[PDB]
Amino acid sequence: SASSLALAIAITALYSAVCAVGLLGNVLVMFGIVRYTKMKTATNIYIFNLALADALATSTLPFQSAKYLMETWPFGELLCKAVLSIDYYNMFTSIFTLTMMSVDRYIAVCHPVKALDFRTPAKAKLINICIWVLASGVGVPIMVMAVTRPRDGAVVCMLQFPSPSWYWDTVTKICVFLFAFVVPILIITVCYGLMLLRLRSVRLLSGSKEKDRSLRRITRMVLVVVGAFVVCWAPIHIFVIVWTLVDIDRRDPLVVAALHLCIALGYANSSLNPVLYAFLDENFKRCFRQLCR
Amino acid sequence: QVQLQESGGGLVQPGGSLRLSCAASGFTFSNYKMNWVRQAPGKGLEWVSDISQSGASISYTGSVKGRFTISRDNAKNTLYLQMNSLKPEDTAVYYCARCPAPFTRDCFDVTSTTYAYRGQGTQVTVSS
Amino acid sequence: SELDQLRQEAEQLKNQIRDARKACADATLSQITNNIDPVGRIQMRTRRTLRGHLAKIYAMHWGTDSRLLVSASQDGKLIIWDSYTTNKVHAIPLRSSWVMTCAYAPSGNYVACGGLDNICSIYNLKTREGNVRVSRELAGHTGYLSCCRFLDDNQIVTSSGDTTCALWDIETGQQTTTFTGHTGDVMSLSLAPDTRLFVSGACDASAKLWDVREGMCRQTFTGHESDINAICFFPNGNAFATGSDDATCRLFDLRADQELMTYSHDNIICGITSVSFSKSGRLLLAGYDDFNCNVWDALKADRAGVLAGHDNRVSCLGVTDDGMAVATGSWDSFLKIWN
Amino acid sequence: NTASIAQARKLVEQLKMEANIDRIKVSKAAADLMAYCEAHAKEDPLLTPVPASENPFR
Amino acid sequence: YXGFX
Amino acid sequence: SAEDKAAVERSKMIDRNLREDGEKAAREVKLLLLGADNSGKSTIVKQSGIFETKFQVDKVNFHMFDVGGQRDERRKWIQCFNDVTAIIFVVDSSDYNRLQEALNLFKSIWNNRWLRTISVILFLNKQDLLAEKVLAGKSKIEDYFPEFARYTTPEDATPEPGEDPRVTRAKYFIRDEFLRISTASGDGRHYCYPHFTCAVDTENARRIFNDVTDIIIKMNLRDCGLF
Repeated sequence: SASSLALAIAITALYSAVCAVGLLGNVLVMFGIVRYTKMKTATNIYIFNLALADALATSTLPFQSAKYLMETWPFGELLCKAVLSIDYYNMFTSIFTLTMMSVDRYIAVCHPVKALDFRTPAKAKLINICIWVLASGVGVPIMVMAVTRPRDGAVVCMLQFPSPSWYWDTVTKICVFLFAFVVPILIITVCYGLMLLRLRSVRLLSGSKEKDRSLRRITRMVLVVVGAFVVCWAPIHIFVIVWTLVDIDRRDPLVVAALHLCIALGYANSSLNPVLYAFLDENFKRCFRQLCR
Repeated sequence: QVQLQESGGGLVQPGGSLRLSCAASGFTFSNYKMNWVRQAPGKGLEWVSDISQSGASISYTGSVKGRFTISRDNAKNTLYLQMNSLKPEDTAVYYCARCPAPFTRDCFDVTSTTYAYRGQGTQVTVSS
Repeated sequence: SELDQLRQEAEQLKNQIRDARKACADATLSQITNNIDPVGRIQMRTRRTLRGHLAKIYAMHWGTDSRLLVSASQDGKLIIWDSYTTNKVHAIPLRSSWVMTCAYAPSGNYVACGGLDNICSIYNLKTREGNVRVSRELAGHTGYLSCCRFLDDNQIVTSSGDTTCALWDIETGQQTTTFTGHTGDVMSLSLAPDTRLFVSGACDASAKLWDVREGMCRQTFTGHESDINAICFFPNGNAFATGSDDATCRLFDLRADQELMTYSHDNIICGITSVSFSKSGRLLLAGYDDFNCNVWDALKADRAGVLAGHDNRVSCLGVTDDGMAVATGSWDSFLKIWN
Repeated sequence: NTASIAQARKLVEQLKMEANIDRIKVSKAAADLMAYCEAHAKEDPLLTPVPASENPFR
Repeated sequence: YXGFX
Repeated sequence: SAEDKAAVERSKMIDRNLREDGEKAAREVKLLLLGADNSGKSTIVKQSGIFETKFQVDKVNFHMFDVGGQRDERRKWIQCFNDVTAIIFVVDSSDYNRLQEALNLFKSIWNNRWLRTISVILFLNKQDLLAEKVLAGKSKIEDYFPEFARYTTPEDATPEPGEDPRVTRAKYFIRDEFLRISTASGDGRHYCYPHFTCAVDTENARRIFNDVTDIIIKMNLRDCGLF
């Protein structure tokens, strides 16, 4: 169809734009961290691990965009196991690193004497190792259960759940909704919210309107971090709830365009994390001004 | 050899005027913030005035504000203190004190007892 | 009267000394060494990064074996390192953490430290039990301990912020000699290779050459503008360099009794914390407050190289006796080895 | 005072002990430092870089 | 996420 | 390679002990106590060479170092205190003749390049002596600070109950004399926390804890890059 081909190349360009921004932005963050910043704080380790998870997450976007154009999986079962596991595994490692930086800034502000112990760079690597190990409890069963099946004359890269397959698929979708959206958004909002409530008393800068300006900058930075997580991950998570619980058409061009837009939104969080965490990093701005002057 | 030589002090009437000069040698005069300090009889060393390296940032102690004018000529390497409307409590040995480090805003130890970048001072006596 | 008379006599004597120095100043060291070739571009690289200090490092001294080195940092620890393998040989907890100096004995059996406690602590490295203990505490300075250097296992010259130096007997714990004459805080001392003389640079913009045995100040060297934080003999013992807060290093000669060379550049506005010569003395390595070290051609006053490998204030610098390497310890809690 | 006069007398005595030293010419001292520098330049590892076999920090 | 159902 | 492995094991044991002692040290809050002889700096928290006072507030341990046994020249030894959490600057606010000396010392601390990242807890001590000096009227601040004649009490001033307004204007004038220097340079890296105190005050350790808490919050914000 003429409308279907225009919709296909629009979604592919949407996947390509998010992947190009996500790959270039995260590698540039990792290049600046390794060469210039040298990973000497706990926060610098967190941003590097966040950018590593985000770059690996956006690496599956060429595979998914080629799957939508060809309406099949042309990469074989071994790549169907690697790419789909990397999709789930790097979703968790990135979001848990997003969650942990909310905790890390909460510890930095609300428990400051306890932050001189807990926020050492040595404990940051241990926590980041624990993040990438705890997400292997999802990534590895996902890697086992990923199969290629013939479907409508084409090959689909899907998950072969144990019997009953309808039950274990819904349980996995609930566990992804709970432990990668709901539990992270509860921790991030509480940690940043308690941090902001403490920061309303912290004498950031001398003078009334110098202090309120810096406090507003942190509050706006919190709101764009929390707001980007909501508008990128809730649309894909509610859509999976709508796909599971509501008998939608599942073949409407409007529905599949609304689906892939929600998928590209979930990867746009990985694209925006260089902006919200490294472009807005005041240490990195100091390093950027030091490089320029 | 860092040398500060003060002159222009002497016996002056109350309400009179005096101009202190200090010839500076052995250092780049324009690189250092300069000080005028007092040693009153029976008291300690008291800071009086400071002029910045360029000559823009000037401050005085409050007992001499409106009465004393610090200035510097970096070409002649000379520090001046114009002491107008002199009071008997201004009777002191006045010392020119160089700040210890160049290109600094802080100025440490210029009122210390055995500070080295300070001249031998000149006696200003304000009595009738 | 009497005071004024003594002061004008002192000014007459300073004029006589200055005129004698001008009389012996027939040429400058720049003119005599104008025809020799430059040393090139000296590019030292970090070979070992000594990690383990957890506060800013204030001092270091190489041992005479040119392998072991002692470092003093304000985490309350003296660390003695095997520079070849980055192995820590000793960690000595200090009673006072505010340490500003350390020294390694030529025999290797003892180390020293000191600082705001006004006490030179001598630690024995060769105890029968095998643990480093306080062998002696040298109280008697009424100011902070800024530099110390062993002459042997029984005598040590210390410099202090009470404007004095002192030659101490370690066995009796007593100042055998007190070196007075400085009017500012004595920041550094350097022993001569024969250990018969020592120069000390102070906060009076002056360095003094003292006789260790006769006990008086033989010579006074001026020319610096600000506090001399650093001093080191030339390896022949007939000259020495000074690093100061006026952003200049100055090479003085003992037998000429005046400054031979100024090592400065207009883009350098920060003070020098540490100076040390190379084994031939051709390279004068100086640690600065702009977080870098400069290798100067000591005969031509040209910056031969830049040891830009420290994220904070370079507080100490030392060259091995065999000349193989330079250790720079800084306020970023790291020591780095260079050759 | 008295302590200031004693300090000035000690300074005068030290300046007298410093004015009566034998000072050589600066050209002679410069030539001596140059002769020491080029007399020991081959055994300066920081001036003439040694091979990595002879360097313990290789 | 979401691309594989 | 048997004594080499023994040396490596000894160095790793030394590394373990150094890491443990450095974690203990990282839990200890280092403070630099500075002030003149008349300031009453020894009686602030009420708990040779350099002297150390150890106190604890809310399980946080503070080591406050009063540097005695040194000469009056401090431009070198004070560089030892680059890495302290705060400098506690105690000022005899009643001694009008030495308030300018205290202001010059505060200015030299605030603008020193090795002290421009360290926040200052300002204790304007002897507020009772300042109050009894102001109420007597014999000694005038205008004889030592003419701008006090043009000074008004700020709207943000919080006076004590039963405090005379001239006493309030005097104490807040001395506070603003120090805060003009504090706000003149180094905005963002370090802050000045003024506190009015007597010698009978027992809440100075709590004030130090609150200020140090603010300082550590801001340093952790800079470590996070939020500020």
